[PDB]
Amino acid sequence: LVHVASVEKGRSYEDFQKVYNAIALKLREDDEYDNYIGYGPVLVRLAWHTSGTWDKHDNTGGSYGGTYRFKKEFNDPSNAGLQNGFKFLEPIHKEFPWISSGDLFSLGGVTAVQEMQGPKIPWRCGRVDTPEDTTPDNGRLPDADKDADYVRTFFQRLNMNDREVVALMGAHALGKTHLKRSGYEGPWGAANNVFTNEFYLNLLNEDWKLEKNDANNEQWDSKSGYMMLPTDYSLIQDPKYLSIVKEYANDQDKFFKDFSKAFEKLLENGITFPKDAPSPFIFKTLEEQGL
Ligand code: HEM
Repeated sequence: LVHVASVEKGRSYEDFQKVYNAIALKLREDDEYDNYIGYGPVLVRLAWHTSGTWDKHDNTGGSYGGTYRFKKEFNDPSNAGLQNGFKFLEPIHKEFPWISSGDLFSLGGVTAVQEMQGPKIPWRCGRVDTPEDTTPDNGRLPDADKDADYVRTFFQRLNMNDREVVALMGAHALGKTHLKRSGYEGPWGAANNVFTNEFYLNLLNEDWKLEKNDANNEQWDSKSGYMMLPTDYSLIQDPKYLSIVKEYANDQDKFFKDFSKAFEKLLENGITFPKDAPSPFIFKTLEEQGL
């Protein structure tokens, strides 16, 4: 199936900047969530999980149809906790009922990254809601207890190469693992609602110990109180991933640029943009607008 981007009728960059801004203002306001981490990280994860169901082989799943709104997908065990991001976005969608669900979930992620001081992420509109029976089955999102070979093979289905995978994984600077959610517990670093390359620095520089958490799963823990999942740690066990980790640990701008590309790509897999579609939008942050 071909999913052609269809611009919400009559809308242009200013309409979407207003949605951006409403997301960004609520991110600022609703600051208590998750022990004052705020909603930035879970909105980034929502954007990723709503996009990451894509299968390049048959164009099932992906961000286009906004299918997270249907119970099979919102109740995917892999999506445990993302209901908080959805509930955050609900008043946004009520204010701007014209935006499609896929456009709102993906824009939430863009807005979160940028408001967290991350790179600009160009963003295109035009996702169109598709019906309940187009919701992908559970099981397309990745397991965390696996090795580098798993990670590499997993991400081939999303058409991501080694650099794209290592760049995307840098989003694990953000937020934390929650035991009751994923069976893993702890943050990956200190700056977990500011977008930086800390994930790579911590991978290389902390003294990691392989421990079992209280759900009886193994994770890597440091004396600083940080953790890494087995799939995170695989990025320094595999020598190809390791080289790239070192690159991003040593060049924040390169990480920003490569993350931006990979994240836009993730959010756009599966979508065909007509030749005469609008160019991608680059939204101004609240700070840049003086708001
Ligand atoms: C091999 C791939 C990946 C695996 C196995 C994985 C696994 C996990 C797990 C287990 C959690 C913790 C969930 C919880 O307990 O709340 C998590 C959190 C998170 N992941 Fe991933 N992840 C992967 C890739 C990504 C990518 C590609 C992104 C986005 C670019 C991403 C963004 C996030 C964010 C932002 C959080 C924190 C959520 C929060 O604080 O609520 N992850 N991930």
